[PDB]
Amino acid sequence: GSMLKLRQLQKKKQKENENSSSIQPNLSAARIRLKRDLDSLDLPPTVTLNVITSPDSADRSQSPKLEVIVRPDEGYYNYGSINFNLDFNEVYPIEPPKVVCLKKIFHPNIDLKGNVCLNILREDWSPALDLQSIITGLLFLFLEPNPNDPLNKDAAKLLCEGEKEFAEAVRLTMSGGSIEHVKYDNIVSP
Repeated sequence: GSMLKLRQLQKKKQKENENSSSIQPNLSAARIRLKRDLDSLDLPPTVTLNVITSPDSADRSQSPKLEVIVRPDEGYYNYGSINFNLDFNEVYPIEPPKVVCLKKIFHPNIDLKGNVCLNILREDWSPALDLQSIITGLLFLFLEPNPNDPLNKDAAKLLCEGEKEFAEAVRLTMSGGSIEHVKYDNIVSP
């Protein structure tokens, strides 16, 4: 670094503290942009969203966090409920939120750790994309699963092995059943 940058950072922190003590603190660029994305949402009935931690806080340390619940009404995963946490850092929209799947599910593009392989989250991310895009992308994973980004090799294999086969494996796992020796969550309630 440089002594100047040092001094500049320290003045900035001072300003940040001042701002957090005002009534009605100014929100960071990242939080203002997330509010705008949230205010502009146009969700289909198959997707519901819960604000867990709001971009409305002035608390730098409390990252905004959303829960997104996908309940497809068609396709292999019809009527299953798959929820995701979306965690935003102060660098949105330059970086997209971190997305974590909160259920063990049998899907080629999601691993057992909750990692989700969705192109717009990395190689195809642009700051001109928005929360609506991410959410639509998560939905589309269940409407058109792709065996070509195989985080879960068993699911990727079965999808290639035909539709009746994959359909029944998905129905079993969504009801809490096991494939090979891994147990999946029951996500079919109601």
